[PDB]
Amino acid sequence: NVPAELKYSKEHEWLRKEADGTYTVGITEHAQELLGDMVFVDLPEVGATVSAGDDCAVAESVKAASDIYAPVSGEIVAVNDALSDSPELVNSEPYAGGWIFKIKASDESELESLLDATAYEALLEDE
Amino acid sequence: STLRLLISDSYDPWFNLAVEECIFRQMPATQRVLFLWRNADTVVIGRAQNPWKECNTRRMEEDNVRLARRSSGGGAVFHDLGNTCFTFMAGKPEYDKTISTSIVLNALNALGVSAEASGRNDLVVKTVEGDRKVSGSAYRETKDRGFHHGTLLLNADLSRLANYLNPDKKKLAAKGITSVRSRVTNLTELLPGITHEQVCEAITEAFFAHYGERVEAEIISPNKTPDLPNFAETFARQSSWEWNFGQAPAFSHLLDERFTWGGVELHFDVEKGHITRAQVFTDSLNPAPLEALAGRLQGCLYRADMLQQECEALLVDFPEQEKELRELSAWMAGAVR
Ligand SMILES: CCCCCCCCOP(=O)(O)OC[C@H]1O[C@@H](n2cnc3c(N)ncnc32)[C@H](O)[C@@H]1O
Repeated sequence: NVPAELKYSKEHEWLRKEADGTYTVGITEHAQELLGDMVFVDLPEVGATVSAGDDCAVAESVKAASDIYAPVSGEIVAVNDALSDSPELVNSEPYAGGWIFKIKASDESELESLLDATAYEALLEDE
Repeated sequence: STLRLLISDSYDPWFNLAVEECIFRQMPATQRVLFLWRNADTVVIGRAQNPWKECNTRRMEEDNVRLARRSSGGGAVFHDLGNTCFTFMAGKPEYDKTISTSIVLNALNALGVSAEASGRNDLVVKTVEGDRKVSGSAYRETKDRGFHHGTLLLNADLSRLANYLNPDKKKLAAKGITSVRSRVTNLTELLPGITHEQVCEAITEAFFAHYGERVEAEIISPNKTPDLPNFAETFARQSSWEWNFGQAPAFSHLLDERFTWGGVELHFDVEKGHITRAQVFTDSLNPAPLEALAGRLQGCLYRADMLQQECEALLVDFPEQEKELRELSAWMAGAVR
């Protein structure tokens, strides 16, 4: 299980190119299984300039306070303040309702150097 | 020589929390780091905790008991010199909570104390009148790192602990993590005269046995800055009301009071420490100034001084009620303390 239409990163995040040129971000199934039952998601500041590889949110699961990084630099568009009420959504719907935030990719030369779907499992059978 | 041993001779929680992170961030990829430290009269809370809800911030302030929000998650715990802190740091994919957990349980055994891990975050011992929690743990993990820090109740003041962790009966509706209440006890009735430097040796020895090597301990002085990189900046942040109190997840506060002139109730929506919107309901024959306050009170800092500022700055507009707005500010300042 790894939505073939989505791009992925080293830190186990999934990006979805939104028609309106924007970008939705969340954590991969595999990742949210390792973490654990989510109890609170620390969302990044709404309207914040972030860089790729930069920690922009902290996931607190019964198991630990885990770091979540932004795969691509840019402007913090929106945040799923639906999680600030149902953090479990990150476990149940890692790709659906468990979406963390959206963004605008300031410099899109970063997409070039990422991993596709099939390139994710290849990473999973090691890391 | 990939193990590192750090001992903080400072009891400033802000100092100590700054140090923990720095080490943690600038930590080499193949080390295993043990950090021993404790904090004088302090209340330490997890990332997403509402301080005003999880501890008695008013009592805390009256006795200058320090508040410090930590990078890890978890509930609110109390620290005096009777509380010993331990942090285990190790890179991935080697990092494993359970490994450091047993190392600590090992140290306890070596001293003669027998405790079993409980739940996901606790260390307890058996006793005549039930079970007793003697430890509490929280964890933070990044992409490449991870650290497990926890507390050992040696000879702490349990009544002060109980005191500050028992918050005022405020009307709060808040997101964030709430504290899980256990019954605690001191390791002192299992091992009389137990000191900090005693428990330190234990945990150091077990730690040394596990990874089968040793290294001279490095002592971090309290009076003077650690050469660790990026410090001043972290310390300054760790010490900031913006972080300790400000990081509070959205919550609302309902406060009320009878004034011989009428009843006042105030609703506050709070976000990153600032009142995003306030409302007033009152049977006063003079709503004018109060209804004006609720508006003017936007963006204000959820704190006594600012609240009292916006008040005095209101007198200058409604002098016919200087007396009342005087009591108001007076009551309002303590109510949020
Ligand atoms: C630098 C180490 C920080 C580790 C903090 C652990 C977080 C604990 O949160 P919980 O909700 O699990 O615990 C709350 C519960 O713990 C008891 N308690 C207060 N102070 C304690 C100390 N110093 N050690 C152990 N246990 C403590 C209280 O019952 C509190 O309600």
